[PDB]
Amino acid sequence: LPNITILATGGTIAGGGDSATKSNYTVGKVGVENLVNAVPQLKDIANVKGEQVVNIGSQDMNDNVWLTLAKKINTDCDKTDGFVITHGVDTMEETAYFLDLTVKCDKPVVMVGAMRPSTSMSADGPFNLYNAVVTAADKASANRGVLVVMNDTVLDGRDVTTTNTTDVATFKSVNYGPLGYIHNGKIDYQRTPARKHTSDTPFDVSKLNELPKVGIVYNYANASDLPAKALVDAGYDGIVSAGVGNGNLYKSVFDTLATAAKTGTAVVRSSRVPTGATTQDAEVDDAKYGFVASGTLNPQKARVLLQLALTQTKDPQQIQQIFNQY
Amino acid sequence: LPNITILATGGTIAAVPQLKDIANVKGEQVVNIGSQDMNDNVWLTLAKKINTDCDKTDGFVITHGVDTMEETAYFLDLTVKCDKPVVMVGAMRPSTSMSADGPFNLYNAVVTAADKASANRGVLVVMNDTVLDGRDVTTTNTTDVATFKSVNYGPLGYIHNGKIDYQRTPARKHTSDTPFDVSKLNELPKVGIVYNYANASDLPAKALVDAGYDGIVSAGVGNGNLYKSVFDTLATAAKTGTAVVRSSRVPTGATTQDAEVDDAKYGFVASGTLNPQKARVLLQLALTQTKDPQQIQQIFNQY
Amino acid sequence: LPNITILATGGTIAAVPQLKDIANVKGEQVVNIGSQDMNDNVWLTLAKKINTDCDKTDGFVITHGVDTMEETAYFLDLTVKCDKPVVMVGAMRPSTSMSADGPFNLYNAVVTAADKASANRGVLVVMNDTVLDGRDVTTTNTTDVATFKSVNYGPLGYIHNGKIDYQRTPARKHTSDTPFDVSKLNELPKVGIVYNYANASDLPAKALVDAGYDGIVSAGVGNGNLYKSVFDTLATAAKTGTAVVRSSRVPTGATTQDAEVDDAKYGFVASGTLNPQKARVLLQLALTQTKDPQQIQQIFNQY
Amino acid sequence: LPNITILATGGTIAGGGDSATKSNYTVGKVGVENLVNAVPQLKDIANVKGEQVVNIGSQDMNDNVWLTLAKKINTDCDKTDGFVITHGVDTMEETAYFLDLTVKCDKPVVMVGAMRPSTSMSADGPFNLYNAVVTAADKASANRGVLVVMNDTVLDGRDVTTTNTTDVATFKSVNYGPLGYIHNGKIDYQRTPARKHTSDTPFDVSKLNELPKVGIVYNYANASDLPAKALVDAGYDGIVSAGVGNGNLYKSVFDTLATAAKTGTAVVRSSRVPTGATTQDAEVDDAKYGFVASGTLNPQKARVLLQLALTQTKDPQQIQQIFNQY
Repeated sequence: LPNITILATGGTIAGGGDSATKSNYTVGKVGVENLVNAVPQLKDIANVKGEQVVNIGSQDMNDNVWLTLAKKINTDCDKTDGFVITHGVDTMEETAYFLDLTVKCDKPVVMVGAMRPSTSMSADGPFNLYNAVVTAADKASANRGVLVVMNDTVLDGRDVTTTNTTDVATFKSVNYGPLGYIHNGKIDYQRTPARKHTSDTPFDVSKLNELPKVGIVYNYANASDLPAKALVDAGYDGIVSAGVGNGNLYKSVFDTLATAAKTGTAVVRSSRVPTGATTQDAEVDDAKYGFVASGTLNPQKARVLLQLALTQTKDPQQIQQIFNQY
Repeated sequence: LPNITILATGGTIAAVPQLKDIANVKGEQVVNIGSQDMNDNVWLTLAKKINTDCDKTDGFVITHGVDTMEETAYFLDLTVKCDKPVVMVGAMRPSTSMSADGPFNLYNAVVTAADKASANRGVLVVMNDTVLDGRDVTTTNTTDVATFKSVNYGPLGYIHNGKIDYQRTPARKHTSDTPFDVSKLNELPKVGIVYNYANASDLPAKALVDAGYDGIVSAGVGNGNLYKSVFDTLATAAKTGTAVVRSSRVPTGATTQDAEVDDAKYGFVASGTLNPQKARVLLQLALTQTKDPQQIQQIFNQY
Repeated sequence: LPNITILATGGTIAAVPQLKDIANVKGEQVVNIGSQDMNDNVWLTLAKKINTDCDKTDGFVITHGVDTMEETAYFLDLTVKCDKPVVMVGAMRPSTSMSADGPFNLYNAVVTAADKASANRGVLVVMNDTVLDGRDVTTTNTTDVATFKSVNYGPLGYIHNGKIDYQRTPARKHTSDTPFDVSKLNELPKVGIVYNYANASDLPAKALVDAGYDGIVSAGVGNGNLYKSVFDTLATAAKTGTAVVRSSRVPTGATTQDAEVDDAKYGFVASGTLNPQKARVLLQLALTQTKDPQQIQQIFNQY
Repeated sequence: LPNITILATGGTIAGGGDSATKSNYTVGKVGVENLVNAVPQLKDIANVKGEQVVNIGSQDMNDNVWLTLAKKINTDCDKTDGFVITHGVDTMEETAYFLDLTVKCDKPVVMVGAMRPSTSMSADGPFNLYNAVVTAADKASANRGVLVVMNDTVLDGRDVTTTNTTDVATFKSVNYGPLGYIHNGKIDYQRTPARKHTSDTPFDVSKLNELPKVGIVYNYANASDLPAKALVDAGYDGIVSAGVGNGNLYKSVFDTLATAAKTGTAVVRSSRVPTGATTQDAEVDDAKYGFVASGTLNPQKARVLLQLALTQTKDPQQIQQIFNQY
């Protein structure tokens, strides 16, 4: 049986409320030990080692937790046969992407969470964590880059997102689909992400103690420029626009982002729109303004790629080619 | 044959000879913007031009860019007092394109503006052979012609062969059943939207608090949750006399109460199924009436 | 606290102490089959046991296998004359499984059977935190817990924290608004379903015509279309005195009239949004009343 | 510019009604020439050659049309740089699969159709056919097996199905997702089907003038055994069950299929259910009855695989291993 290391970070899978019925819960109160002992059947498929790295809600996920996970997975690679990372639902898609571009362990790296707290009736966390371990233990999971395993389904870190606020089935690769389905502890793998991941990326976080500063700004009718401006006045290395439709920007937001791209801030056009690419060649001259199209990356994911891009180049056209390959 | 007025706003759709088959088709250009530049002033014009010109026509069609169609449909849904069909339409493909979608969309928007059954269902969006309510409807894909969907409660009816089988009607109060009277107003309260993600900056939310914004809507993570910095700045703003509504960047499901955020403790308002841009619509109009978190939340539970 | 009766039928769900929090929970085993063996007789029992025991309780919950839940919900939807909540529930995972779905499903089915707002919405299916109408609801995935969806018109409301925000109600006539009275009947007309695909055999459709089947439903291709052999055999059957309803194997959208099939020329009935198994439900009950293609089609347009 | 051969078979893209508005149309009336000249912009991306192979509605698709297409594509492979196949919507998913297992031309083979007739307002066929040609002309489309190109989206022949009866967006790979998206005549390919296709399959139709006889039977409440029986009395080589839920069968259907599997008929359990696998190890003992699980193949697609399986073996366990690899 293979050696599997769980790195716990908290989330709802390690979450707790005074009632199994009521929807009221808090997170950061429940240790990995508890999670493992709530899933006894684990000892049938793996030798499980729990380390707590942090205990937080993922709404509170941040750069320094990201650096710590990659360095740790990179460091501990050859002392285990795979990792599961227990994590909150809320920014799971952001952390899966970041580790997808930064881990050089091509052994299975599998994120799992849960939507209902550990205390609640028909809690999803147990079967979810079991299925994370199957996937982390399956030799076929290797070289697929970093994975999210939720609701019997193996999702790639790049395309996976949360679709619903409350649904146990919220996790979906809404653009290119899942990689495989888990039935009875086996997986029929039918897809692997083509975009470059893990040991095929030039991104090395082994020495960074910081990440470039990149903010997200939202677009809508009568959008204030004050958020765009506040980020510029702080001298931000990059900004991502959550554009409307095909990555389009309200007049006021557009002019402030035009200016900043010329004083050398990286500006990436993404979209608030849940599926589909922010394309080049539509209503925006990218090459004129020194803007980069996000493609299928939603704003929070374009942030991750851009922070990582900014550590190699501040050049608009090389940052475009990074958003075309990763 | 019905008298249907087309209000043009611009967008990806701006000649369909078969309209004469179904209606007397009179048409006025209100403005000609891309809908990414849609603003409160266009909104107040549309609200008034429809409230005034209601007795004059049997129904309305509003050609609109696709980008902010869901913000304008819901605004008109809460401000319009005409319970004759009001139908918004756009197109994903240009009029100069192979298989442009715009022609059939306009046709089916006029079928829908002319159907007596379409009355009293609130402001509607007709795209891709589908009648959608102005509240739940949003754009799900950056380029697909089938982008427009009621992703929480689903569509009101399908249009086939210029006929509608209507199996649903929105329960949330719309049009003449709302206290939002916009006929005297020449500006709406200033409402911002801020985005949550990992290591979220508090500078967007601070900038808005510094301008004396009436309202701020959080595009939270998951179930409306806030990064700590933003939670700190907004917790402060909710008693500065800035109204704070928690919504989600997640494109379906409700931002609920009774989760991880004690809303009464901060004077925060859960948006329900209102995504952020839609939440700003209701939050703006709520603030023409009250700044009471308790009473703002009562309006999020009724419209 | 409401008096809620649970009718057990078997399935993947057949001890939730928190039920006492919300209702007086009395429970009777009507039958214990897997729902793949669901039949007309179970259906007539359920219809009668609910029509009789209506005055006796404040609402109903029916534990059912997931496989044929959408056929039984729609049958009960057209036959039940109790306009008190009737709520069907099952589970995708066994009760002996990690994270079994069944416990919370039953809980939320009793929340829904006990909500006064749930009255007069027809027979409901409550799965995965969601209230779905018996007509539009179907299973979309062989193993996912989120399988049950109203794929054409969407759900009636979401259940959160034992509360329902109901934003929709089915317009198609249900329960006491239908002429289907099943209280005297001990069998339903024999209706078959045949499948269309490439090089489709006419032998299924022929076998059914040879038994003197009252009705045959085509799982057509695309918009209800038929392979030539099946079209020939069914064109014949529609004037043999076998009623023929065109539905689709395609899991969403309506089988429309005015497409490629002249329905009046053959005496065929377009199913609308009724998938084949649901179409058999309505076709069976239509034939307790008429064999008139014109009048059968009128019932497909109303229920 | 590359040499692209269109093989026309009819369908709605070659369909016609007396009114652009009304939904009334017939098919089999309009020639390939017409379709090409309605898309002038084609000459910008390819040298287009039209051959009419048949003019029928795809509701009328059959074995002999299937054999003719494969033999033809196989034969004419090295006399062109790619094929588009214009086809009806209704059984497009059945023909795409069949050619996916039978063409040994690893040059792009791309099926296209349309939902609105050629005569109708905002007809989809023109842009659809243009996008079929982009895809057929794109070197990256080679070795992806046979494709369906519909509504700006490149779908694999194995997983692609029609989801809606009337919607221009009906074509979807509802299980594993699309392969790529088409914007402005370019494709970002992010996936390739893992299941074995084209020149990796043992299936050779180069000499067959017939295909084994395989029927589909539907399951539902109070399901008649008479359709199952009629297929047996005709001595059918195989039967596919459109089961309920996880590929389950009503009592009466089950017993007749149990009998036939023992007199040597191949019986495959599929599902009427639109997405998800008919799994082994659920409520049915497959190995006991000599039944094969379909996996993700819907009934019409399991038919295609089974007809092709029956031409190599009548053995239940080898037919299972074929449904596990193809």
